[PDB]
Amino acid sequence: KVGRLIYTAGGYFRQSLSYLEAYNPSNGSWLRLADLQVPRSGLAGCVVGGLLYAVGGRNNSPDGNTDSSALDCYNPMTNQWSPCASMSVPRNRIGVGVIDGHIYAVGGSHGCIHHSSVERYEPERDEWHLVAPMLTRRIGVGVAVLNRLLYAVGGFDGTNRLNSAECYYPERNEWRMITPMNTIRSGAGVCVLHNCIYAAGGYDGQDQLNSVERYDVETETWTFVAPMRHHRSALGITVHQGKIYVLGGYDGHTFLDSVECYDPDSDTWSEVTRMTSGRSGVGVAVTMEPC
Ligand SMILES: O=C(O)CNC(=O)c1cccc2c1-c1ccccc1C2=O
Repeated sequence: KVGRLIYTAGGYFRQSLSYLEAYNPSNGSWLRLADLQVPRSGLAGCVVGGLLYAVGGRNNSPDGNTDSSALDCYNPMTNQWSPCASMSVPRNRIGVGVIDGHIYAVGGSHGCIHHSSVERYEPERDEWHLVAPMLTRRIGVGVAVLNRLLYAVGGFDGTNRLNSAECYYPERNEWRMITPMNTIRSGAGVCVLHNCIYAAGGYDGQDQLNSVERYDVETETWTFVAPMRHHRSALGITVHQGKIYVLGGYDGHTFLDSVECYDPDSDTWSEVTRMTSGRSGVGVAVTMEPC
């Protein structure tokens, strides 16, 4: 369990960013690691087999906006990125979850197209294949996995921001709606902790949110927990050692550098560190420290 860092890849501040930086909760330090090959915001991160994957996003630059179909892999042992097979379609504002060593890429946008499509990557074969699409088109969708079921939460369908959510049952290759959230949220941070799917922050169509709610997969209810100190949309999120970490985002005024940590035992958030610069739209995951 020792030696794991919170990695943050990419993001947005004025333009899309190539940064890869890693935070060590055990000593408060940050390390700057190898830049992404292509800057990207609105991507997702995940880890399989100790390797960090950066999935989708968009490169916003002075010279254009390019939605990404890319999958790239970072090996902490070498501090190098390597390209993997690309997805079937570009997916900005994507959601990603891992089931049994396979990466699921969910939703996202390609220009004015809002995807319902979903595809699954097999690292051993370096191949993607499409699976059943969601029941709803969703960009800015939060995704998490609990008990080998994949959840897609909230987002924006091209016309409305969503409080709806749905679950994918892999053995049936089928999606079903679950109870909707109490709050409409696009660009929330979605993760799993214990028996619940958390949705933190986001944008409800009027304001960036500090509220946080959790879906108990047994009781099928959404319950609010303590709110974050800061309102934030387009935040990064992960779980490490039984606590939720939220990173950056936009509060309606500033691109935040603050990282807050949720302790479920006390139902409290605390500010634990700051990123080296404020940014939104990062991908985040946890794996072993580099070199
Ligand atoms: O739709 C979503 O999911 C979240 N949107 C927002 O919260 C949002 C709303 C109005 C203006 C802006 C943003 C925003 C979010 C992230 C980076 C920059 C901006 C930005 O200028």
